[PDB]
Formats: sequence, structure tokens, C-alpha cells
Amino acid sequence: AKRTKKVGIVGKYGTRYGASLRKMVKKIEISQHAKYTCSFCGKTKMKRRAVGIWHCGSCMKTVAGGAWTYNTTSAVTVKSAIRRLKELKDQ
Amino acid sequence: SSHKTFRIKRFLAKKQKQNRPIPQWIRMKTGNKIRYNSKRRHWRRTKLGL
Amino acid sequence: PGRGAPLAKVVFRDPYRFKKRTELFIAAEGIHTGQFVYCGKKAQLNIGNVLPVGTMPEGTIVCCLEEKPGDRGKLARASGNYATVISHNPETKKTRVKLPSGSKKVISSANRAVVGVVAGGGRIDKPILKAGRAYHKYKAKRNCWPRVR
Amino acid sequence: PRKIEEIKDFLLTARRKDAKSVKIKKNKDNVKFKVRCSRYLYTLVITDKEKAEKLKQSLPPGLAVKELK
Amino acid sequence: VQRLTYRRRLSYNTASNKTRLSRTPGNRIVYLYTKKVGKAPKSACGVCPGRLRGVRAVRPKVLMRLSKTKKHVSRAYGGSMCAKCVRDRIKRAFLIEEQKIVVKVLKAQAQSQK
RNA sequence: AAGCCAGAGGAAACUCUGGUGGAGGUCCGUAGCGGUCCUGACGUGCAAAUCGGUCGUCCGACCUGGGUAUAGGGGCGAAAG
RNA sequence: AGAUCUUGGUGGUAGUAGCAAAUAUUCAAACGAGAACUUUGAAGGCCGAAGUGGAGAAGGGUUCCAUGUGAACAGCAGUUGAACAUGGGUCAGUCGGUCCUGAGAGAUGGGCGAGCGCCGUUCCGAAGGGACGGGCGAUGGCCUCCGUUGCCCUCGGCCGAUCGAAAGGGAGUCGGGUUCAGAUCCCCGAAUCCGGAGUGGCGGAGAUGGGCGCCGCGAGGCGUCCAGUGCGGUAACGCGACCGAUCCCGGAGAAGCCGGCGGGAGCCCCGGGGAGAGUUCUCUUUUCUUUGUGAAGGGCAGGGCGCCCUGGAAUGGGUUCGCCCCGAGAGAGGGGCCCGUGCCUUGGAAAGCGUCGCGGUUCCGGCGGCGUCCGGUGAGCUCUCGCUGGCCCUUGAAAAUCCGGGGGAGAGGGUGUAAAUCUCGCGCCGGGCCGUACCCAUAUCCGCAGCAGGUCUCCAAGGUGAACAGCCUCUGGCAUGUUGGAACAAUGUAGGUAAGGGAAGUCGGCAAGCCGGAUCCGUAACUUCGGGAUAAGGAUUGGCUCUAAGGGCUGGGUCGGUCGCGGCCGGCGCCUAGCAGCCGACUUAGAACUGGUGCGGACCAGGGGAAUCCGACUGUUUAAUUAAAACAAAGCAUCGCGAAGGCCCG
Ligand SMILES: [Mg+2]
Ligand SMILES: [Mg+2]
Ligand SMILES: [Mg+2]
Ligand SMILES: [Mg+2]
Ligand SMILES: [Mg+2]
Ligand SMILES: [Mg+2]
Ligand SMILES: [Mg+2]
Ligand SMILES: [Mg+2]
Ligand SMILES: [Mg+2]
Ligand SMILES: [Mg+2]
Ligand SMILES: [Mg+2]
Ligand SMILES: [Mg+2]
Ligand SMILES: [Mg+2]
Ligand SMILES: [Mg+2]
Ligand SMILES: [Mg+2]
Ligand SMILES: [Mg+2]
Ligand SMILES: [Mg+2]
Ligand SMILES: [Mg+2]
Ligand SMILES: [Mg+2]
Ligand SMILES: [Mg+2]
Ligand SMILES: [Mg+2]
Ligand SMILES: [Mg+2]
Ligand SMILES: [Mg+2]
Ligand SMILES: [Mg+2]
Ligand SMILES: [Mg+2]
Ligand SMILES: [Mg+2]
Ligand SMILES: [Mg+2]
Ligand SMILES: [Mg+2]
Ligand SMILES: [Mg+2]
Ligand SMILES: [Mg+2]
Ligand SMILES: [Mg+2]
Ligand SMILES: [Mg+2]
Ligand SMILES: [Mg+2]
Ligand SMILES: [Mg+2]
Ligand SMILES: [Mg+2]
Ligand SMILES: [Mg+2]
Ligand SMILES: [Mg+2]
Ligand SMILES: [Mg+2]
Ligand SMILES: [Mg+2]
Ligand SMILES: [Mg+2]
Ligand SMILES: [Mg+2]
Ligand SMILES: [Mg+2]
Ligand SMILES: [Zn+2]
Ligand SMILES: [Zn+2]
Repeated sequence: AKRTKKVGIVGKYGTRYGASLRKMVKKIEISQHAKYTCSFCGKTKMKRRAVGIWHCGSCMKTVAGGAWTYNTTSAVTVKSAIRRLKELKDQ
Repeated sequence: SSHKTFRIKRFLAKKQKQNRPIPQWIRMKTGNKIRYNSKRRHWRRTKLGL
Repeated sequence: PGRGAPLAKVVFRDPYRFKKRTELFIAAEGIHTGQFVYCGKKAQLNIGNVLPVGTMPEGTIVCCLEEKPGDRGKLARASGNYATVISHNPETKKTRVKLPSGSKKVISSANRAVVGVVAGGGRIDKPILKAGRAYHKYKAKRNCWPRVR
Repeated sequence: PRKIEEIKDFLLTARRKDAKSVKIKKNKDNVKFKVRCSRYLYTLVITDKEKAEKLKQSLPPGLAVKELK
Repeated sequence: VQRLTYRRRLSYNTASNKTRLSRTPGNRIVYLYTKKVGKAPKSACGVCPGRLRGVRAVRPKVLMRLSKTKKHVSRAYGGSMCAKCVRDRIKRAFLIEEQKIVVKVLKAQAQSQK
């Protein structure tokens, strides 16, 4: 059965810290503890080890990513910028 | 304590050896002017320097 | 401990004697274990590579920039930060870069830097929410946290 | 301690230069021969009694054959 | 029941002060001071997390009095890396050398034209 | 609390119910640490600050031993000179 | 004669205050001049395993032990003493220090400084004094040939002295006995670690086989030639060794906190068999105690594996308490490895213990008989091991030390009862120095003291019960806390009760009182939707006799068609809505009967509601009058700084 109406994972914090702060930290914590699909072995075992460090249980590949997500949108845009500047640099 | 260094043990040895009464034959010496060992030390009354 | 950016342990080959040299590069985000990273002038534009600023294009952004031509990385080291290469002039061998503070700096074209943004992402978005979390954060840095007005 | 499994090893163990003494112990079920070497006390267990007797007279001389009973 | 005392002057429950329970032939319970739990070696590949097989897990200074066979496995890099990663390294070496041959032949045939 | 299982309802989106699970600077409350009230006892005291009951906290900004570092207009102070 | 004068002495107060925190003592005897306090015996109590028990660290330093004394001290006494006096007592390769480094301290170079010096610890140093390797030589000498020595070549970054832990890292000792006081140290018996062996201590390995000519009836011998730095398994890996330097790589050392399970042990519990005690007014095949196997080897259980081989899976399956796993190889079958603290065995019963006796060596590790047995249980408690998870803007030491691998510079012999070499078996020698007694606390430490204070840990029985709560008890300990006797005035300190009223008392419900556990119901406003909430409110609770429900182990054959009253195949049959027997914990629900309506019967154990002010909360604070609304806090905002820099010390 559904146990909480809206707090979800931030129900452990009780009534403390304010509704807006709990709402703000809720999405960061859900993304933090989520398991991502590994892009090397294809399994859903990529989980955060420390801040900025993501490790896969199966193939034991460690990737440097974001603090709370596996990759940040900023870094994805950077990778696209670097590939386009690389292909523009050479011919 | 039970754990002690050799210097501490030697110091305590000397402090034991000199904490004894005067010999009886001292008082019959000529011009003695000594009645008793005034430097006697008890382990509970006064503590050692270390 | 004490920093939010992960550190990358990279092993090179010593070019002059039979030995393995282990470095402690600052991990640009996107690199992984078992990846080959190439350091030098003729290195290519890939995330994690180290190459001088003078040979990179006019819009690339970097990770661990050198303030002087020859020291190790000094700029854009904190997690999530980067510096942007703006302009070059082959004469006088200068390069204009945009620091994370937004200031513009002219540096030598020989300064090396890591391609990409440093790992650690958006660490400052999460509210600390607790005096204890701040206590543990600053326990690993220095004695500065409980601040009396 | 080391347990000798068969007779031939015990004979050559008791003939070693380090062999100080041999002990004979008569238990209810077996007879134990206990030779004291330099490093181990080698024990041979004999289930029956007649073989224990033959090993009793076949012991090399010049060795203390002290009885534990 | 019978209560117990330490047999040494170390009176704190530290990592080197671990004991187990032993019943003596005198029909009394005493502490026996145990040795620390040894660990089998990890593979030099540094990828797979399992410890090696066929090597006894003891304290490092116990390895000095062990025989040679108890400390390794009869295989290339035996006792230093796992079999799986040795197979992977053999295949990788052979295939990259073959790739070097392929690129050398490709360049040699490519330079036939001015 | 999240995560998970089953049943039911739904066109879907999903929802409802029963279990499982065991989070939290979470609650009651020992030891420990502290010290609210009686403005109790005592107040030439057991004590140059203690005692009794009642109390606050008791998985954490927790309690604590030892080794170290900071020395006087200096130190150190979640701050009371 | 004064100076709250200095030093010393002495009065009244005054035989006064007082010798009242933690329940408690009594009887008889002994010694003795002398007994409320000493000792012994009996009785009644207390600490009640988070102890008033048994042992340690710091600290003390002889307080430890025996004997004697009764001067002074132990705020009464003492025949007693932690007092006094006289003697005695601490035994180590394997318990620690010693070694390593941690936070840090600190020389040298250099710099500064009037100067004692202090800054600095890799920075402005020509900072390696070592090396099996090769050559040049001295033959020093058992001049065979290997050991010496000087120089040269080659290699050589701990890149920095040194110190820093009796709780960190750190090889290897256990069982029994023994004293008045010491033992993991002494004795007995079993081991083990490190170092050494030049003249090589013994074995084993290396390593001792094929080919061709001959002889020889065959088997087997002779000559020559050629190998031979081990071998097995598909594999995981295994076997008793298993040549090898500089150099390189890796591992161990070497890692937080919390949760949930599982294995093992110790303790607890139950049913019997012994041995000894207790009760026996009546009953009780009854109640109590006791009923061993160390280290180190070998074998076997058991636990774990992210190890291997076959094979290829959807109608997806396996599987946990939870999870989780799988074409990157599930399930299934067969293997391999690690741990093995459990059992058996050597140790080992000879020892130990319990009983029953017999001799004496004033005071025997005396001698002897018997026994030391069989089982069952579990969300039990404590350690330990393992598995799997969760948390971190926290990621939870370093170094000594040891090991494995890569590579092959080299070394070894010409087929010999052989060589170099050996991490294999056995054998020989040695392990120096320092500490080691005792207390470790309502009396051995600090607090002026035998001071209700303070002072770091280990072990942890039965009942009740959720429980390491509180209450009672066993093992162990003690004498009520620096005195006793007789009374039971006031006032007091601590604890209770009180008719009727119920805060009228008081600044103020201060203090006291009410409630309280568990089960079943039932729970509002408000809310940041998490909470409020044990909201509020109501019912039940004992004893006894039952009744249901919640499990685990085995075995289910249709049979002589026959001989290994039993075994191989098969004509020979349908539990397939599962039965038969045995064993086993607690727990829940219901019913009847029953007691003077009493039943969380002691103990344990929230009074509640409606609001206002302040602080968000958790936290912290004036040790010794203020715990708060004060400080902190997350959140918000602002400022400086791109290193020739911001802020700060000097
Ligand atoms: Mg004192
Ligand atoms: Mg502030
Ligand atoms: Mg055993
Ligand atoms: Mg709490
Ligand atoms: Mg609380
Ligand atoms: Mg008062
Ligand atoms: Mg003020
Ligand atoms: Mg005068
Ligand atoms: Mg005058
Ligand atoms: Mg009086
Ligand atoms: Mg009085
Ligand atoms: Mg009691
Ligand atoms: Mg004690
Ligand atoms: Mg005494
Ligand atoms: Mg007196
Ligand atoms: Mg004395
Ligand atoms: Mg050097
Ligand atoms: Mg040192
Ligand atoms: Mg230690
Ligand atoms: Mg003793
Ligand atoms: Mg045994
Ligand atoms: Mg399988
Ligand atoms: Mg016996
Ligand atoms: Mg002692
Ligand atoms: Mg006291
Ligand atoms: Mg003093
Ligand atoms: Mg009393
Ligand atoms: Mg008394
Ligand atoms: Mg007292
Ligand atoms: Mg009344
Ligand atoms: Mg009334
Ligand atoms: Mg009034
Ligand atoms: Mg009035
Ligand atoms: Mg009150
Ligand atoms: Mg309310
Ligand atoms: Mg009833
Ligand atoms: Mg507050
Ligand atoms: Mg507010
Ligand atoms: Mg305080
Ligand atoms: Mg105060
Ligand atoms: Mg106060
Ligand atoms: Mg605000
Ligand atoms: Zn992966
Ligand atoms: Zn591997």
C-alpha cells in the first residue's frame, strides 16, 4: 500500500527543516541513491560510491560523474562541444 | 606502577634502604646529640618527590 | 577528503628508465578506469587529455589550467568548474582564457590543461539541512565552522 | 607429538641417535609405545597384545625401556 | 558460573587483545589469545575483487616459514593474479601484436604508390 | 521513510488494500554524560560545591582514556568575559 | 597596653557541639590481666554478576608475607591493623618494553640574529662509505680451491639525521603441580619462533633414461652417442622439495559506523545413569553439588567462494527475513580452493577432578579401588566467524616487516652412485638487557585524612519480567561504613496516613497527590501532510480445568521369477484429494468453573486539555547563585581575492 502522500524518500526527516527544503533535497536524494544502467556492461548496477564517483558492481568500472546524478547536463554539452571542435580542428 | 624503568626502581630502592631507624649503639657514642631518625618517611603520610 | 572533486590515479611509463610513474590527476567528469589518457603537445581533443592551450580551438573549455608555463594545474580545480579558451595570437605566444569567476586572463600558450569539466558536478545544490552535516563537512577541512557573530 | 602408523617406521625411529627413551603404556584397549626424540614424542598404538610383546623384545638395546605401569 | 580474567597486563579490548574460550584438561575455562585473521592475496590486475585461490591466508610474517608451493599456484603469474585476467592478458598481448603486424602490412602495401 | 511482493480496480495515466523492509542530528527509557526544581538536606558540611528525590539527553554537533599542539596582553572560546 | 601588631604559650566557651548518608546484628567457646569490636563455630541479614565478587592500566613504592610489641596512631576500644620492630619476597627467546611509524618534535645544509640562540625539515647541500657482479693484484692459508684485503669498472633517489604508542602495527607457550608471600617466568611434560653452522651434519629432491654396435639361450652386462634446472590435472588447481642476481610489478601489514540473517563455541535449560550430601511430622524413584582434554600436527564434519568443466534458459527461471542473480552463461550435474576456534586421533590419563579406603617421611606431587556416562533442545545471553545490505558535501592512518610474480644477467656436469642448487624430512648450537610482589579504591591513587567527591577497562548465574530495569536468590564477599548502652520529650531530617470540602493556601498548584504496564476498541482542531498521537476517552487483566491454531524428522512398493530366512535385474503396481509412526519449542485465541469485584495485587510504571509570548527543531553555555528568549545551526544576503593575490602570524 502507499505509505506517504507526497514526502516519499524525505519522510525520514520528519517535520524538520521546512517543506521547501525537503522538497528541494528530495529529487537530489532520489537521483543520488538511484541505480543507473551501466554504459559498459549494460547492467543496472551503476550506483554512487562517494561524491562524484560512480562504480558498477558487475564489471567493476569506476566513472567520475556528478555529485548527485551519474552525469550532469553541463558535462554532456561539454562532451558534444569537444567532439565538434575536434572534428572541426582536423579535416 | 608495575611497569617501571630501571632508574625509577633504583631510586625507590635507595629510598627504601634509608628509611630505617638509627642503630641502638649510636646513642652511646661520645657527643651523640641524636635521639631518633628525623628523616623517617611513611608511604601514606608524605609522598616521594617523583 | 576535504575536497568535492574526485581524484584520478593515472599510471604512466617513465621514458628514461624502466619504472611506472603514478600521477594524481584531477578527474575530469566523464573519465573512467581503464581509459587511456594522452598528455603532450600532439595529444588529441578528448575528455581527460592534457595538452597546451595554444593548440586548442577558440571555444574549448578546460579542467586543470596552469597559471604559469611549467607548473602543475592551478585553475578551475574545484568540482564542477571550468575555464574557457577565448582567443589566441601566434605572435607573443599568448592565450586569453575565461576563469570560473568570469574574469579574463592572458596566459602563455604553453600552459597545459585537461579537456573537459572537473568531476563532482553540482555539489552545492543539495541543502546541507543539518548542523551535523556541516560539522562533518568541515571536520575534514579545518577548524572554521561554528562561527560566532 | 607424531603418530607412527606402522611398525617399520617405529623401529627406525627408535634407532635414531636422538632417541632418549621409550615408554610402554598398557591401556585397556591398546598398548602405546612412546619414543622420545629430539623434537617429537612418537607414539605407536598396538591394538592387540601379542604384537606388542614381539615389539617389546625386538626393541634395540641401550635405550631406556621404562614401563609406565 | 566461572567468570574469567585476562592472562596478560593488557586490560583493554583492543584489536591485539582478542581471546577465545578453551577448556583445559584441568576442567577449567581460560582465555586463549588468538591470532589475527589472515587474508588471501588480491589479484595484481586490480579489477576483479575476489581473492586468489590455492594460497593459504595467514599473517604476512607467517609466510616466511611456509613452503613455496603453499604460497603460489603452478601457472604463469600464479599466486599474483587470477587465472581469468591472465587469460585476458594473453589474448590481449597476442591480438595487439597481430594488430601491429596488420597495420605494418597495411602501410607497406599503401606506400607502393608515389 | 525509501525499496520490494501479492491481490483488486482501471482504457491508459495510475490508484486502492494487505504484507515485507528498517530509515531517522526519531520518541519512551538503562549505563554513561549533564544538572531543572524542591530555591530540600548540609551550610565551623562527607564535601573550599557534596548528598536525596525529581529531572535533560541517551546513534550522535554522543561519552571517554592516552599521545600531541596552542603560553599571558598571549592562548583558547557553538561567546558566559 | 594597645598598632584587626610579630612569635610563643594559656584560659572561658566546655567535658559543650559533636562521634546520626548507604536495613543488622545475636549466641557459645578460645587466646588473653583485660573482649560490644580479635579468632573459630552456629544463627539472622546485606552486596545480588552494570556486585560490597575475580583481575588489570595510570598513580603509590614495600603498603605484599611471616613472626613479635601494645609506647604513640587507627577522632570508642582492640588480644586487631595498610601502625611499630625484625626477617622474607618479584626468576621469561615465545607477557610487555625494546623495533615501526602516526599527530607531532627536532639537528645538519642554508637563512636570520647584538647575543644566549631560533627559523626552517627539503627548502639556497659535492647530502649515496653500500652491493652477491667483473678486472688489476698482493697467495695472507690445508699455496687442489675457496675464504681475506687494497684499488679500478658497473649498479645503487627511502629526496634525508633522529625521536615519537607498556591501548595502534609487531614472528613465536601451552597443560599440570608447587609457596607464608612468585609464577603462561620456578619444576614436570608437551611444543614453537628467530638467528647460525666456514671446516658442508644425515637423508630426500635435482637424478640418474633412450639410441646404436657387441657379449650373453632369455633376463642381464660392455663400449659409444644423445637428453635430463621435477611431475600430474581439460580446467579451477594439486604433489615433499622444485637453480637463479641487479631491476620491475603486485599483495599482506592496511582499516569507518550501523542494520538483518546464518555457522561455531562458552554459559543457561530439560530427560536419564553414576558418586557424595540435604529433607523425611506426612509426601517426594525426590532437592543440591559434580560428572576434563591445552598448544602444536593428521584425518573428518561444518561454513564460505564474484573459482573451474559440460550445457544453453520465455510458458522466464533460481532465490533471500530483506534482497538479489542470469546468453558478459541461470537452473541442473560433476569438481577445485579457503577457513576450519567444531569432532576423532597423537598429546591422554600416567595428569586433573569426585568419592571410598590404607600406610606413614614431625609438613608424602604417598599407595590403592571405583567413576569421570548417554542423550535432547533454543528468535535464549556473550564472544567469534561468515554472508548481504544501508549512511556520508564524513569515505574512515602511516611505516617497519614478510611474501608472490615478471625477466633471465649468470651458475652448474659430461653420463658420473654426478655437479650447481633446495622454501622437503630429521639432526646440532644460541636467544643478551629492563619490568614482573601488592592496592587499583566508601582504607594502599588525587582531594592536608582510612574524606559520602574524583579516577580508564575486562568476565558476568537462577526466578519474575520487554529487559544489562527494579525485587529475591546461588558462587564469591562483607559486618552496616571513625563508637556503643538505655529511653521514645519538644524542635528537626526522611517517609506515610487522614473524615467533609477540594487551591478557599500561595507571588505562583511550590511540594505532594492523580495517571502509569499489556491487550481490544476509539482518537479532534491544526498542520510544512511527515505529524499531532500513548491525543482525548472507554473496556479487560487473578487462579484452575480444558479446547483449537501456528512445526520438524523418517518410512509409502506389485512380488522367492529365488540363496548374495538375505542380496543384482525384472514379468512384477498405482500413495499422485497424500498417508503411517516418532519427536518438539514457545506463542496466540476461545470456553467453563471459581474467589468478600480482587487480579500490570510487590516491583516496574506518561496527569490531561484549551490558548498567549519567545526561540524553528537536535545541539551548546557562565566548573562554584543565571540552562534561558542567550550562543550555535541549516537557510538567506553581502564583501575581498586569478597567486607578484585575499585574510592572518612573524
Ligand atoms: Mg594520599
Ligand atoms: Mg552565526
Ligand atoms: Mg577442544
Ligand atoms: Mg534521538
Ligand atoms: Mg529521548
Ligand atoms: Mg537549598
Ligand atoms: Mg557582560
Ligand atoms: Mg605586650
Ligand atoms: Mg599608648
Ligand atoms: Mg553531647
Ligand atoms: Mg550523634
Ligand atoms: Mg538481597
Ligand atoms: Mg572489581
Ligand atoms: Mg598485611
Ligand atoms: Mg582510639
Ligand atoms: Mg612500617
Ligand atoms: Mg640518496
Ligand atoms: Mg622509536
Ligand atoms: Mg600493541
Ligand atoms: Mg599473586
Ligand atoms: Mg582429547
Ligand atoms: Mg549453476
Ligand atoms: Mg585417573
Ligand atoms: Mg601480579
Ligand atoms: Mg572516598
Ligand atoms: Mg597535595
Ligand atoms: Mg544503620
Ligand atoms: Mg558497628
Ligand atoms: Mg571508611
Ligand atoms: Mg482529606
Ligand atoms: Mg475525601
Ligand atoms: Mg488565590
Ligand atoms: Mg489569600
Ligand atoms: Mg511539582
Ligand atoms: Mg495535544
Ligand atoms: Mg478468567
Ligand atoms: Mg531552543
Ligand atoms: Mg522561525
Ligand atoms: Mg555545561
Ligand atoms: Mg553556575
Ligand atoms: Mg544551574
Ligand atoms: Mg528565513
Ligand atoms: Zn557495468
Ligand atoms: Zn583479475
